[PDB]
Amino acid sequence: MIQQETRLKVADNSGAREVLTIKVLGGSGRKTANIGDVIVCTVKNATPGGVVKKGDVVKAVIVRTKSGVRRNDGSYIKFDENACVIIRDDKGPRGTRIFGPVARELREGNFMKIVSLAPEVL
Amino acid sequence: TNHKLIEAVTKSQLRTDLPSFRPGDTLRVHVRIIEGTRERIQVFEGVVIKRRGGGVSETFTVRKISSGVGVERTFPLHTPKIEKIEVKRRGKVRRAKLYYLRSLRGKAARIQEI
Amino acid sequence: AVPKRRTSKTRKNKRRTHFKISVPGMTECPNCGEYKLSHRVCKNCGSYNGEEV
Amino acid sequence: TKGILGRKIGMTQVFGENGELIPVTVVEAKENVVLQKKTVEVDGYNAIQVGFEDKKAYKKDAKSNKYANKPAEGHAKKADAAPKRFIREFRNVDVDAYEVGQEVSVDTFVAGDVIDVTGVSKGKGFQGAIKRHGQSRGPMSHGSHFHRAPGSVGMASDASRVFKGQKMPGRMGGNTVTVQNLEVVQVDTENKVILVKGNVPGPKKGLVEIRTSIKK
Amino acid sequence: YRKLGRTSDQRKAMLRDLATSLIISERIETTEARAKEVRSVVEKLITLGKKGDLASRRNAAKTLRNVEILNEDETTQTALQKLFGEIAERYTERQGGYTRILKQGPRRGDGAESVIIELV
RNA sequence: UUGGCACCUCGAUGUCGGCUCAUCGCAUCCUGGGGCUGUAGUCGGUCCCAAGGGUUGGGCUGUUCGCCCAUUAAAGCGGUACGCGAGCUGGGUUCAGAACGUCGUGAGACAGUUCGGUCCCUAUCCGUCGUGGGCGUAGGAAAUUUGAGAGGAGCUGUCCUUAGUACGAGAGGACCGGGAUGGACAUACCUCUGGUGUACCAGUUGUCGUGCCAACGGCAUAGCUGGGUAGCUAUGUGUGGACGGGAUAAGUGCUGAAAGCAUCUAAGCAUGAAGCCCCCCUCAAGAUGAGAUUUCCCAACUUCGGUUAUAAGAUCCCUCAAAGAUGAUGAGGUUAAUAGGUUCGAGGUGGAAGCAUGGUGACAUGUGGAGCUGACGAAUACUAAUCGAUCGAAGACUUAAU
Ligand SMILES: [Mg+2]
Ligand SMILES: [Mg+2]
Ligand SMILES: [Mg+2]
Ligand SMILES: [Mg+2]
Ligand SMILES: [Mg+2]
Ligand SMILES: [Mg+2]
Ligand SMILES: [Mg+2]
Ligand SMILES: [Mg+2]
Ligand SMILES: [Mg+2]
Ligand SMILES: [Mg+2]
Ligand SMILES: [Mg+2]
Ligand SMILES: [Mg+2]
Ligand SMILES: [Mg+2]
Ligand SMILES: [Mg+2]
Ligand SMILES: [Mg+2]
Ligand SMILES: [Mg+2]
Ligand SMILES: [Mg+2]
Ligand SMILES: [Mg+2]
Ligand SMILES: [Zn+2]
Repeated sequence: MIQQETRLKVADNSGAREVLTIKVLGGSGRKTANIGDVIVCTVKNATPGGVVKKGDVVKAVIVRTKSGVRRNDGSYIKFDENACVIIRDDKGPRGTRIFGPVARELREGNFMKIVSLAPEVL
Repeated sequence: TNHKLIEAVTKSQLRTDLPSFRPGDTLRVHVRIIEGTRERIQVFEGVVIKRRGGGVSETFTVRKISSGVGVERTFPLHTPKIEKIEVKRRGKVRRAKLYYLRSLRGKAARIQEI
Repeated sequence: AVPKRRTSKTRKNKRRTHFKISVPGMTECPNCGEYKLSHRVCKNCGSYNGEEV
Repeated sequence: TKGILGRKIGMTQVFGENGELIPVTVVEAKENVVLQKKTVEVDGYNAIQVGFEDKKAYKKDAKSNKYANKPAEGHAKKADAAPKRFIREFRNVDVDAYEVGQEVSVDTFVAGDVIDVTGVSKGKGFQGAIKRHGQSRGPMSHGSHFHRAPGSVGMASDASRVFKGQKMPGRMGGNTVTVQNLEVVQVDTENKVILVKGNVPGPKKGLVEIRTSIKK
Repeated sequence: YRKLGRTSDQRKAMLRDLATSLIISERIETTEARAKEVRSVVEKLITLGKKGDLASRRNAAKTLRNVEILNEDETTQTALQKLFGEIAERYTERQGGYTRILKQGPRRGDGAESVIIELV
């Protein structure tokens, strides 16, 4: 359950380390986003030398949340952290590597490249 | 019991091939992934931190550290999507809910074996 | 807030239409013949349900 | 078009053919009998009156609703049935398909039927505007003396009154509620129960009325 | 369960006092709501007494008060001893229902419904 | 809007902005339907019909405005004492303090600035939201009901296919039709995920007790801490705004004269909007126009007008909860499972006490998924729902038909 002002770890090597959520995309008055949703965000913290710089306004797909997600079979998945991956306009990641496990819902979202790069898909 | 009619109508949903286990036991849960038409078994291995409910509604939760990130999977105990459960290890704990492990990492999060 | 107009006798007594108490729920004691409250011990003779209390 | 009366037992779940988790309500719908048949000629409209849940026979010094009184006993005896706890009419059915005195079994519905369920919602007693009407609170701090109040009830000289329909505190719940387009998940004829997908109004033991869904 | 116009600790304390008083005197006059609450407490104590084992005696000690009862023979016994002795022996063959409540009517000072609750 | 006027109010009509709650208008921001286009397509421009629903979070500033960030189908314009302070706030503004610039000889002053600065009221009436009693509805009752009326609801994105088709040099790229899945909103509900859970279980500190040990109790926010049943719950689980019909708007036409032609109009016949009336949901016969159906009760005495206690029935009183401020509603009242107790369970906690064993010991292991357990399921008259009392019909007249 990610809303405006939520901070998230960046699970990639794009250069961003932590982002602050500016907007939940996908409708007027939409309050929260979860795994597989896209957010507009600003980079609060970055690794020196990366492609993405501090203060950049970028788009990210949520890949892990503490809230987790519920599945049609009544099972659940939850993570210890809220993490996102910075994406291009075609849903491809800005970086070249993904870190940490990601939820399978990314497949239904068609973030296939992120899913492929992810070390584990749960 | 619970209400007789609820039990009577849900009796056939219960599975009889599940091993005994307790919170703190390490489990290997073989889960059927049915993406598209292809079916495969993915194993989720972790410590049982929670069991709750009764009858067909019962659930359990298993916790693992994956790539340095904790991951918790909660299953209906009688879901047909679990092919089988293996009790890899019996843990020694002092309480039913192991929520304190969520805040522990590394050697601090180790469960003594029985 | 305060009454804008005084309350007439007619209006006051209309309001008091329902301000009253009822006769108690009482019956004659089968033992001693005195009135008692139903489901209560009879205070005159101390009996309830044909036995002394 | 079908109809039946039952009691809400409670909620549970079933696993579907693909392992999906299906929340269900258990409705016990035993002892439904057609007590009366209303027709356009006699009553002005067509309907079947169904009586549900046998109660005890009339007795001289009855003190509760557990025992049928003489009017109810005569009404039921005309259909040759035991007196019933609940009586409801179904106008949506074909009257010609029923006979007075007939049993109405849970087997009239089949798994997959889309249905409307009507009940009386749980009562909440006297409730405020936030709970009853879902209004916003005022601030909890910053000097506020407005937390759970209902807000302004009108304007001013225009209109020097509160309009009808103004939302205010009062008794909440206990309303007739229809939930449309639920589904029959299963029918268990041995136990006389219907599993309805999802949740339906009212407390446990509350009367529920199941009909073929009106929209199609 | 009733709250009896008291906070949680006060209500627990009053129920312990009332239970011990009923054990001692075998019949007490009190308010109706108090009697309806204390009947459960007293009868669970009776159940412990009938069980009779050391665990039951200690569980009962958790609830009973420390009160000395002077018998007719100048001998003294605690309420716990009375409960696990004569009261338990008395109700060996009875399955529940160890108390009864007899309504008396409102009292003068506040109109509260006075009742008598007694053993047996 | 800025004003003009000075007609109500100076034995007081609280004044900006925000919050809460809206309500109305249409001169329409979006969505719906159209005409014209310098409308190829995709887009647009402009005008007409249309008020059903919808019409976002933030940065700055007291701000309204306004600019900006990021969205959205869209981020409408106005009225309601520039709606709403006996609903809230009190940042600005408009008291007393102090200060700066400035003016003034000065006391002081400034739609100049600055820092600080008391927001009262138990609702009588109408009004509004709930909830009872009386009588009426030509006998007295129990249920089931019709629906005159009234209220609710009414919004929309994206993607897939048609089709990379029509159109277009190309770039790009459809109408119409058929599917899937969302946002916001509404409603019910607790199986699931969670929250709470002060008479559930467990760990634990200090101190005072139960004579001591052991085991327990009191107080320290429920001492604190880890969990948690029912209930109540959202952020959780379901469901909804679907499919249509009738009459229309702006329009679009057919046939057609006045007026040999022409002409949607005069007669006549079609078609045509998220809008109107329905369809969907809820209330509803105090609908005094008081409606309908089924079932129940039905005699004596009379000054022969009428009365009577009784009948069917319903209450008082009592045990209660799915109901609840209280009334009311519902489950029960011995020919009884209504509550308590008792017994067995579910769920929760997580291994009681005692004893034994191993350790110098703190402790550990066994007995033994033990012991305990509010609300949830079942059984059982052991306790209490005793004995009683009260209310409650005998059916008006006229006419017509039989
Ligand atoms: Mg306050
Ligand atoms: Mg007016
Ligand atoms: Mg205390
Ligand atoms: Mg003049
Ligand atoms: Mg005046
Ligand atoms: Mg217009
Ligand atoms: Mg509109
Ligand atoms: Mg104003
Ligand atoms: Mg005012
Ligand atoms: Mg101020
Ligand atoms: Mg001035
Ligand atoms: Mg100050
Ligand atoms: Mg729940
Ligand atoms: Mg539950
Ligand atoms: Mg202590
Ligand atoms: Mg003390
Ligand atoms: Mg002290
Ligand atoms: Mg032991
Ligand atoms: Zn007497």
